[PDB]
Amino acid sequence: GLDSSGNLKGRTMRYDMHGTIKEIPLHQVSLYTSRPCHIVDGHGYFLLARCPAGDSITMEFKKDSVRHSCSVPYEVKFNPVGRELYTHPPEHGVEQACQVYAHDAQ
Amino acid sequence: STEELFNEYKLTRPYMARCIRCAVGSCHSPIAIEAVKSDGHDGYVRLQTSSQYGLDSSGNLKGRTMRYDMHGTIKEIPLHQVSLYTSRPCHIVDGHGYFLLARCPAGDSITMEFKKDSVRHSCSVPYEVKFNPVGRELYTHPPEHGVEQACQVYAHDAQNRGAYVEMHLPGSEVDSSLVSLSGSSVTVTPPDGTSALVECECGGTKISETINKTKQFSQCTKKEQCRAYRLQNDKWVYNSDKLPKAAGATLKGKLHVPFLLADGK
Amino acid sequence: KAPSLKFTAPFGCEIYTNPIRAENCAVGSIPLAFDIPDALFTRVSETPTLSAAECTLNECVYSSDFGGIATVKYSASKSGKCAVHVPSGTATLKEAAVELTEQGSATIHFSTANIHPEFRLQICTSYVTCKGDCHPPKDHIVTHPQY
Amino acid sequence: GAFGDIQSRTVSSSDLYANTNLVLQRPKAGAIHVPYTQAPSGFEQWKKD
Amino acid sequence: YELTQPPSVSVSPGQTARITCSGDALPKQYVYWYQQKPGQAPVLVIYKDSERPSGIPERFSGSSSGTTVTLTISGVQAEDDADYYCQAADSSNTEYVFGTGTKVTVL
Amino acid sequence: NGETPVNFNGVKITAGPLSTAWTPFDRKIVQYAGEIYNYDFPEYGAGQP
Amino acid sequence: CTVPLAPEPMITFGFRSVSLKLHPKNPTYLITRQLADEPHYTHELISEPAVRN
Amino acid sequence: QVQLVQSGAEVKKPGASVKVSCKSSGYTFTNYIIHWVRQAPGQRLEWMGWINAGNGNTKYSQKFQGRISVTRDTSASAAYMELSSLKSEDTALYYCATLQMDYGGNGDLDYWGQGTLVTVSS
Amino acid sequence: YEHATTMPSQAGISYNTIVNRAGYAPLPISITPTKIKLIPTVNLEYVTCH
Amino acid sequence: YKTGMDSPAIKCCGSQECTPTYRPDEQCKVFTGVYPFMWGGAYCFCDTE
Ligand SMILES: *[C@@H]1O[C@H](CO)[C@@H](O)[C@H](O)[C@H]1NC(C)=O
Repeated sequence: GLDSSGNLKGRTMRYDMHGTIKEIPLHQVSLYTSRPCHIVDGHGYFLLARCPAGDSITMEFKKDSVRHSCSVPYEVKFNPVGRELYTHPPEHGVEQACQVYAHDAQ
Repeated sequence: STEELFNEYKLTRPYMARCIRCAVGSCHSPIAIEAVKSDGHDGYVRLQTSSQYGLDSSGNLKGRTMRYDMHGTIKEIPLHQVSLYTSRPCHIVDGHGYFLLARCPAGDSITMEFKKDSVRHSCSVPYEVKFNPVGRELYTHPPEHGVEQACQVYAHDAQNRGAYVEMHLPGSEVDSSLVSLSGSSVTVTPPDGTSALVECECGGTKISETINKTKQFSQCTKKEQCRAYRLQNDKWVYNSDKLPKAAGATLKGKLHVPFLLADGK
Repeated sequence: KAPSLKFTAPFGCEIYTNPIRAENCAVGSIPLAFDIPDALFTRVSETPTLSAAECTLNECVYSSDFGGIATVKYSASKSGKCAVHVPSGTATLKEAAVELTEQGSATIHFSTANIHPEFRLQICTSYVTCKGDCHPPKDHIVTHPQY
Repeated sequence: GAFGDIQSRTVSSSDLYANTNLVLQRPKAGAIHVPYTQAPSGFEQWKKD
Repeated sequence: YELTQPPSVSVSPGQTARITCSGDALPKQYVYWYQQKPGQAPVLVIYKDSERPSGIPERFSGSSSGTTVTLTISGVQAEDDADYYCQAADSSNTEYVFGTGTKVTVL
Repeated sequence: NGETPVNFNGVKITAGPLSTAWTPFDRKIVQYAGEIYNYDFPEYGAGQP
Repeated sequence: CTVPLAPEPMITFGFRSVSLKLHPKNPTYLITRQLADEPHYTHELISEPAVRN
Repeated sequence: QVQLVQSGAEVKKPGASVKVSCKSSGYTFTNYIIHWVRQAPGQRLEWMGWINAGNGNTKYSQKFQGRISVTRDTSASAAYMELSSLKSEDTALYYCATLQMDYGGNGDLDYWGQGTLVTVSS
Repeated sequence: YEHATTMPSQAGISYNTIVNRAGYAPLPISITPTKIKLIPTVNLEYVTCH
Repeated sequence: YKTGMDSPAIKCCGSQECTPTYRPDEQCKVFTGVYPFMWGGAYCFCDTE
């Protein structure tokens, strides 16, 4: 959400490298569990993304020529809504109440 | 190939269609996937996409190119810049017209991506892709050797077989960017050399089809009051269910389906 | 979890929340106690008096809904309103009241489970005896409870 | 949903008997599309088993 | 910025006549042809650059080619004599400019 | 409830009491996502891993 | 959120019997209960085409 | 119909300021721009400026700076054009321009006023 | 006048009855239960989450 | 089979009627109260009907 200086930016990830704080645009940061993940937004220490089901999650980026990657074995779950078990959200159907990680940072 | 195969595809335009999962949320993508056919055997699929293949934005053949509609402008990208994957990366064999022949593994959905200027365009649709082994040994990746058996695969030829799809007259697509606001007055400036049907419901209904350069409708105070549909209706479009329908007689011809399923070993 | 109560409740109850309610449970009976002032009541002289009434079952099927029509020929003293009712449980009447004229025929929709129905239809004052034959309905399964 | 859900007298015949429980559903709010519902193809199901 | 227009024209009755107007920003602007009878206010005869309002005689027509616009009167009568102006706007779409005017002469 | 009248136009109606005391909910219930479950949850301070 | 809508069951009626022919596209839950004192509820997950009486 | 009524013709010595009123009615007067146009006898029509009656915004010609000043009031629904520093060449007829039809904007101005004549005393 | 009737608690089904007096015209009473609710009194024992 | 769909016919502040069926398993439906939303903003200026 903000750069190394400490000023608001649009979509920027700032990270600590050996004592000094650096920044990189969020579109250079990639994420995947078993298939590529799509990042919705980021704020502070937290990142909202859209991920398929998988047994681990990996986050990568590339700064100069070195790929910084981190993979953790935290199960990622896909939870269908209703009484029809789907793995990908349908293009059409009926509206049902669900709970989703809202895209707001309030 | 020459222009014999593209004789009917040079009268067509790409379109922008709704995608339920497009990078962030559901939007109107330039590469919206209409259908995925995976009835062949060795993991070959034939996608139907809103974008168009084999010819450039001007309408002339370019070898491996995807031209896509973007907010009314047909733009181009090399075919090697487009990525496809279902559960693992796919490999694009070829593309002709609205159709794309690719080699994909099995998956519960299919995702198509490309980045043109700075943003990433993606469309993921929940169309199941199936891998069908040939014979009585249920492999998942085709073997390096064995014995040849007859099979049906989506061929790598775009020749005119008996299958066809219809080309129709495109419906008028609304564009809110045309309607700007001079001082307390709406003003419609259509794209250079193109008409714009202004349908407007201020005090007194307005139907001003024939505006070509500019027109100020001082009766209106706010832009959101009323609309300016963009009339092009010179290039014909596929009869997609994700586009509005143009009134009257709409059918205009037939487009042959390339990469049809064919016998081989 | 196992299915919720809205899927596993007896008597067709519908479970709702905020507040936690069970609606439309088809169990038990409600006793009603009525205290009616005499103002609503009307004397026998004021109401029309029925005479020369005959009931014919021109159509009857013993279906769950009102699968029967009874036509009564009447020669009443005057026009008015009649509280048509069957004291017996043989038939259930769709209409609790029927308009009445000087002379004519009145149609009443009733539902019965009897293959050969015979009941005493009560009208403003008379007690007509209605009989006939009913026939099995078309539908094996319907979408409403039996009346 | 079973073999022969769609039937054509010959390959080139212009007639086609189709019975697939095609049912049209209400479009999602703010979306231009034709949502439909029908039984999965009977030919594919027959091929499966 | 000014819309050039010939001073006057002479055409015999029962003969079509042309009135020509030109401008630098004309191809991206709409021409409005105004007819004025001497002694009172002008009356619009052509709007939207191509088609006349309701009640105007059908002999009037208009067209635009390139940076020029022409107003054609088929079979001019005696009552067609009046000031004929071409109206448009500045290249910045902020200043309204009228034409010089053509004195059509009918015998 | 047997106790309460409802009055209208001079008419009094005293509905109740219900013939059957049967209820779908048992003593201990659980509400989640707008649905009610008959669950014998542990008492407060008596939960188990 | 939008959830799918399973294909309409094909229902045949017989004397005190209902036969449902079901062709799901996704693993779909069929829940069933009698509107009586004993619901005898059934709760099944159906993936392949099925006929349930 | 739509009516545009102006004051009668009057004569002012050059060097003064001329005041011309223009009452208007008959349409959806919330947003319509009224144009002031000047015509010399037997000469070209000259567009001086326009006023947005509903909003109050004004625009003047390039060579009409300071000397021209237009205004309006909501109560009388009338423009109140003021032109200071009259000259001999200012002798001309003044017209109000607004559109009866239902499209509005540039050029489309159907009904005009009778105009006010300004000259110098003989 | 006092009456004591009893009706089935089936929602959506009308129920008709007649009242008779020695010297008065019979009068009809129709009751239609559109919705019958059962609201137990609930005490929030506790709340459990992840 | 292939389920073909015609492009939706959208009418703003209006009503439409179903064309008679003439194609295999063809069926039509008119949904009222839609607010289509194209890529260039809302398609209709008309909140309902
Ligand atoms: C009962 O199921 C069988 C197959 O299991 C089916 O053939 C029959 O039609 C069903 N009963 C009825 C009444 O349809």
